[PDB]
Amino acid sequence: MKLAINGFGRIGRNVFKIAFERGIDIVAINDLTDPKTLAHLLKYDSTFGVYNKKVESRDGAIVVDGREIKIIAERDPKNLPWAKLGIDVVIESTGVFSSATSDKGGYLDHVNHAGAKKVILTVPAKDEIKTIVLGVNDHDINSDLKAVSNASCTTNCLAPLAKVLHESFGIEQGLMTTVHAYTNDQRILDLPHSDLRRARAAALSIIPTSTGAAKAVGLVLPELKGKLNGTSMRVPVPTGSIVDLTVQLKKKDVTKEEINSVLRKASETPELKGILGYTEDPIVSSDIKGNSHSSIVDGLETMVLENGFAKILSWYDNEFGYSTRVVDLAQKLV
Amino acid sequence: MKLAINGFGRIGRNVFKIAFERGIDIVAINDLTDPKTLAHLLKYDSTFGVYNKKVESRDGAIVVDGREIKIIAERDPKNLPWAKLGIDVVIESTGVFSSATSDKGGYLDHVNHAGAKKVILTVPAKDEIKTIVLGVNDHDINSDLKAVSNASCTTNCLAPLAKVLHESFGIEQGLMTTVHAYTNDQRILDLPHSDLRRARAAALSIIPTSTGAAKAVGLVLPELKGKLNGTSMRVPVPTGSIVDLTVQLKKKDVTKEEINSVLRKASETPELKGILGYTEDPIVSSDIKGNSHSSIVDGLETMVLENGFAKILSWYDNEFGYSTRVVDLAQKLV
Amino acid sequence: MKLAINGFGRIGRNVFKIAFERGIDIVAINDLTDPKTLAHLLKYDSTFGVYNKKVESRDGAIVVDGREIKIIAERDPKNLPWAKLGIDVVIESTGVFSSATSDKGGYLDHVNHAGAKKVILTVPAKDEIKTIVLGVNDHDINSDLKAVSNASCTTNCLAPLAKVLHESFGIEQGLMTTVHAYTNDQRILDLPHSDLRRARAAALSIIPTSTGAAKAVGLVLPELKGKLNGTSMRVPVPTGSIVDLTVQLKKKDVTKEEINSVLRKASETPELKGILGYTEDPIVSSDIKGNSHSSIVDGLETMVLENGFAKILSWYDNEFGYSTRVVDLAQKLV
Amino acid sequence: MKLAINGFGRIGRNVFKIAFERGIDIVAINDLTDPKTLAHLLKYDSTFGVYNKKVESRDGAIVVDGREIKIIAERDPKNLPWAKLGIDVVIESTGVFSSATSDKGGYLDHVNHAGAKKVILTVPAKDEIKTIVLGVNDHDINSDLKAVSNASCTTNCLAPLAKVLHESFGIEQGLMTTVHAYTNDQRILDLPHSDLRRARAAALSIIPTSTGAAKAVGLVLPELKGKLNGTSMRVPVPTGSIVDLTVQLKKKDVTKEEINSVLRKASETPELKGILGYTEDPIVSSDIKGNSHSSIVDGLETMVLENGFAKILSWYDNEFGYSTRVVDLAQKLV
Ligand SMILES: NC(=O)c1ccc[n+]([C@@H]2O[C@H](COP(=O)([O-])OP(=O)(O)OC[C@H]3O[C@@H](n4cnc5c(N)ncnc54)[C@H](O)[C@@H]3O)[C@@H](O)[C@H]2O)c1
Ligand SMILES: NC(=O)c1ccc[n+]([C@@H]2O[C@H](COP(=O)([O-])OP(=O)(O)OC[C@H]3O[C@@H](n4cnc5c(N)ncnc54)[C@H](O)[C@@H]3O)[C@@H](O)[C@H]2O)c1
Ligand SMILES: NC(=O)c1ccc[n+]([C@@H]2O[C@H](COP(=O)([O-])OP(=O)(O)OC[C@H]3O[C@@H](n4cnc5c(N)ncnc54)[C@H](O)[C@@H]3O)[C@@H](O)[C@H]2O)c1
Ligand SMILES: NC(=O)c1ccc[n+]([C@@H]2O[C@H](COP(=O)([O-])OP(=O)(O)OC[C@H]3O[C@@H](n4cnc5c(N)ncnc54)[C@H](O)[C@@H]3O)[C@@H](O)[C@H]2O)c1
Repeated sequence: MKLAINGFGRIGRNVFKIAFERGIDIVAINDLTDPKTLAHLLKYDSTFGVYNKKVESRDGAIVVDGREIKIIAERDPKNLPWAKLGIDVVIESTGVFSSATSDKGGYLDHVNHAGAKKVILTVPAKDEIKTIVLGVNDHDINSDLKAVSNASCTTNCLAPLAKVLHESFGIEQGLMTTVHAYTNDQRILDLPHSDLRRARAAALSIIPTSTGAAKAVGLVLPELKGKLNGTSMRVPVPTGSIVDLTVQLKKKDVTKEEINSVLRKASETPELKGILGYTEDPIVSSDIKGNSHSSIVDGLETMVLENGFAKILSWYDNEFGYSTRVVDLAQKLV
Repeated sequence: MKLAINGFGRIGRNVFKIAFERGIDIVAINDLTDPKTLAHLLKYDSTFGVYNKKVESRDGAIVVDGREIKIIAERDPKNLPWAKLGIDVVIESTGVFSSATSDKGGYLDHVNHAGAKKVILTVPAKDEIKTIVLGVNDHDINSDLKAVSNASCTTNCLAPLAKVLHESFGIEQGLMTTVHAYTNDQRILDLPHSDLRRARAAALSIIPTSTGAAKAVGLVLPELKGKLNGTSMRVPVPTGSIVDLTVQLKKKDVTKEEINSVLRKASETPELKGILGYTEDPIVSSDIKGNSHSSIVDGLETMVLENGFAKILSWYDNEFGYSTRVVDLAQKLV
Repeated sequence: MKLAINGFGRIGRNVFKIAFERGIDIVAINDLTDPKTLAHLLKYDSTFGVYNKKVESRDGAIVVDGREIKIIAERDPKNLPWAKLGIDVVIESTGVFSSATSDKGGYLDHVNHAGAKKVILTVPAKDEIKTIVLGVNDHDINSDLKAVSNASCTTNCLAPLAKVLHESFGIEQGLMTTVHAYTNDQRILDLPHSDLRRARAAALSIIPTSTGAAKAVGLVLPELKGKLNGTSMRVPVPTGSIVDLTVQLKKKDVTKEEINSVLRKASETPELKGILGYTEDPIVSSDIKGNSHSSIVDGLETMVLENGFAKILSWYDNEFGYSTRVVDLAQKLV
Repeated sequence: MKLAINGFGRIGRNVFKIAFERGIDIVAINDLTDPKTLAHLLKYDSTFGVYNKKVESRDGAIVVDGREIKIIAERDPKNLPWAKLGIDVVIESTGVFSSATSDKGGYLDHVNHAGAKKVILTVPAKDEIKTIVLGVNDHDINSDLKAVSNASCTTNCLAPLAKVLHESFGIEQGLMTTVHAYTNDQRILDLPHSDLRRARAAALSIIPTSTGAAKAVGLVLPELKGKLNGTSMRVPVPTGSIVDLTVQLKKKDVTKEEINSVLRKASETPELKGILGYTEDPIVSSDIKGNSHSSIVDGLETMVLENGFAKILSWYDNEFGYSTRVVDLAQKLV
């Protein structure tokens, strides 16, 4: 498989490392800067530490353990040399091309003009697109796909959890909060942003912001369309997040132990192993940094009242779990 | 009225500043250190800034704008000279005397052998104590009371919210999470703690921890006994917290606009003004720092799914709002 | 006088507040966004708190306590209507126009094409310009000036300190470090930046970065040209910084007491009162937040070895002290 | 070698992990808590991640990858069973026994009454003690030593650096600052502390604090006695620190490149390899997290003004580099 990455940022760089480790042929990276900057950011990661490979930069390329990866600095995805380079899958991780096509550009440009076979959009699309969450609607992948969204980090945490709860107990409806690490969409100090909350100094506050992630479960689990909604609180941690899901279940005599038992068992099945995890250790968000699961249920936190009213907490490394899924998905598309 | 403060910490010092500004006669402070240290901590507050008063220290006292306050350093409260000093109300804000008595003392030592007329415990009691949340069960205050708890900051945020929702719509059940500033009960870096989550570096992680604050709503709103529970997430901000309440209401056609409507109305009443606030500004936690309200509904976040299943978010400065309540309560007691 | 602000950022908004309080006629603000965003950022400051004034927005204006300030969104400073509006002084605080002229624009555009009388550049110029540091070279202010740099925050801390030490003891040479709050020039998480140090997650690390602030002392104190250099360390605080100055003095038997005595005396002189402060309180960076001085000597930190080898530490709020100087300077120009 | 650790904290646990990897027999840990808490802290580290070994707790013991280690909970070190357990070297890392003896115990209790053969004090002694900095005064180690201090993390950074500079160029005098991670000696929010600056919320400020680390260089390099002094600034990072050394050298025509060349060359010698490191990458503090060097010169930062007046910066993980030296020292003592 020949991979290209468009947007060598937090997701782009984690995807790179995970894919490189698997022996995938990463042919080219496109961003808006020079090879020296990209090589330096790849080598030294504030969140995850020092990359253990030999990293160099050259004219038009970075070199990783002797493997040379082409660097492009092309703002307009229509202009990318993907056919020339024989690109099988483009990872679209710039954050700025979440419509199919546009005046400034769109994710379908990678396939329709630039000549790549396939594109994975690393964010929910603003329009209609095949959306996959691994462990949830894997079956929806076929060989003829040209464009797929891997949804959001939060949907990837929430959808597997909701799938198991719905299949076991039935969800009538649910509301959620993600208490969520800050990201590069936010601001270091107060500065203009179209979202007036995200305008605010990110390491100084708990910052409410809207999320479509709970509604988006309906795209991958149609039975739950219209049944889930929620909100997000951006807090001052650099990575690591937690979904806090409050559900009304159809099983009106459901207990804490029954909920934890089905979640534990589900995490051990071949369909969800490595995707849904379960723990009973009293951990904190730092403990999940670099964890490849989409969703790790904190069993100690499960809380149940009468009549199927329940709260489930599930951890995820919003960068690393999600990036592993993007690579998992790339390999399945081929 | 003569006030003494036992434990001149985050709560003790805020209570001091609020009471002093009202002209209350603050007779003495007891802690475990010298007057120079207490004067310095009073003068320079990392969270709220420099105290705009002349602060002096001397042998056995501090002086604030020419008013002398005695400093005591007695670890066992049974030994405190409250009768001799004529103390009407002792504020018990050490964090270590949350039982009535023990082989190392308790909050009743203040009103039994030490001889103060009354004690406010600035935390829920580990045993049973008369518990008051202003704006909610003011009627329970009578001149015969000796010992009262002002409950927790979180209960002070939640209970007024619950009161209004219950009176307007009826509350079937609800679950909550507080996304909560770190406190001095936590650890700067990983260090032993009886709570293995609170053992962890407080500025580095989202840290789940149990809370009795939702169940405690039942102490002050007896109709809601058994109907609420929840959890806490401690996050890296030094003050400012938010209650995220997910509630099943009895009014099945309730809308978000209706919910915001009754909360906004309640905020303007004489019973709840100064206690329950309401905003529709897209604020963040740093904006509620130093706000004296117990509970500030974030109107933009209100959300209803189907059939009375609703989500409501409310801000509180866990130090400052709560400390104002402690002073308000002391004044009501006499 | 009629003031305009170009770039309503950290400096721009603080300059606004300080100027407004002085009754200065702030005619217009230019930035890159709408009035609602600008009003919201003025009202709610993560660093400094809630602006206690009635702040409103309308089409092409914000209103503060009933006073209307025009809002413009014009990227090219050549196109600004300063002549039409009668602007006496423009504050150039976008950070992107530090050359007099350029293809994209420069600070002189405000006067030569846009028709304002005078411009203050809120940063060192990349070219030759009149550079003023109040308390250091005030006499260089003449009524015919069209363009002036107020230098940097760090030069404003360092220059008055160097002036006093040089006048009293003589500086042979000096090296310095500023331990400095992060700024909007930095990144919330690792992201491309022309400076590979400033590319890194700003709240996560100590970040060395170059500074010309010590060389720049030579612009306002010619006797110290070529005599000072230094470096910066950006650290995870949102404002508040400290100069750490290590100097070789000409007085070879100079003592800590003598150094502190001249600094304390200088801080009480008409020339430097409100510019250079001196303290002997054991404070930390939070305590200088919102302080209007350019430089506050930490007297307890003064350290002297043999032969005039001395170390002096001086605090500054890099936003607020500097912003106060910008407004002082505006008033001196007219 | 039989090792015991007294004080299983940040240093004690890092020492444990390093020693464990080397096959050192860790016989016993003493602290003030139970085995579950110590096992939990060992397994989950907020700073360094999840420990990749099976960790279990039982009565009076923990087990690490099948190796059993005794857990003791004895406050007074004179009562420790070191003779009975055959302890060769005790690591004294509680932070509360920095005097040889007192009415509450001291470091010599380990070797006098408790009956260990040797004790390493992981801090400068408050009284006189044989002090070793590896890479500097190794020759001072002999078989007759009963009690030694490994000095401080800052002395371990500064001393190897000063050694090379003095050998190559001669040091006349020097002054330094360490910009330094917070530690458990500090406070999460403002709280009493005998050091009024260390009393202040650790993650909210730059906090000046005194240090004997530069003067202590004279203990391990007698030619530099009385020639160095310095101060510390505690800043909001959990680990990772940097020494900023301003030094007057004897070679008056020395250049930045010359300084860097001797430092680079010294870092490759058998005496200093693994102790003194050298880089020319534009790194930040997060990048030295988990680095085992005592001192890593930041070559890009090296600066020379005139006449041998120079500035050198060197990184250190104050926890991990120092803890590696402690283990190195333990092995050299036997
Ligand atoms: N960070 C997370 O936790 C996370 C998780 C899941 C999904 N996502 C999604 O992934 C996407 C990227 O997120 P991120 O956090 O990596 O962002 P980021 O800001 O760290 O990286 C974006 C990168 O794309 C580059 N870029 C911008 N415009 C470009 C263009 N026109 N052409 C080429 N390169 C361009 C930027 O220089 C930058 O390197 C976003 O859509 C985000 O919503 C993020
Ligand atoms: N911080 C908050 O947000 C908050 C809010 C509501 C209630 N509370 C409660 O208020 C109490 C105090 O909390 P805090 O955050 O101010 O704690 P803190 O640790 O900041 O202050 C405790 C103070 O009491 C002193 N002290 C300890 N033992 C003492 C003794 N035996 N005699 C006299 N003084 C002693 C300490 O020296 C310290 O000054 C706790 O019960 C806490 O749960 C805290
Ligand atoms: N923040 C400090 O500590 C500090 C201290 C002294 C000097 N300065 C200097 O002041 C300047 C501003 O710094 P800041 O920290 O306020 O930056 P900031 O990023 O907070 O503000 C910059 C503002 O200018 C606006 N802007 C950008 N391009 C523009 C354009 N073409 N036209 C109109 N507006 C535009 C941005 O939207 C933003 O609102 C910089 O030159 C900086 O070096 C900063
Ligand atoms: N953290 C650093 O960067 C660093 C670097 C070099 C040296 N040091 C020194 O190492 C020592 C330990 O520092 P730390 O940061 O690990 O401290 P820490 O507070 O993390 O750990 C101290 C441990 O000792 C335990 N303890 C306290 N009193 C005890 C007693 N009487 N008996 C048994 N155990 C007791 C505590 O429970 C705790 O687990 C200090 O002397 C410190 O100055 C620290």
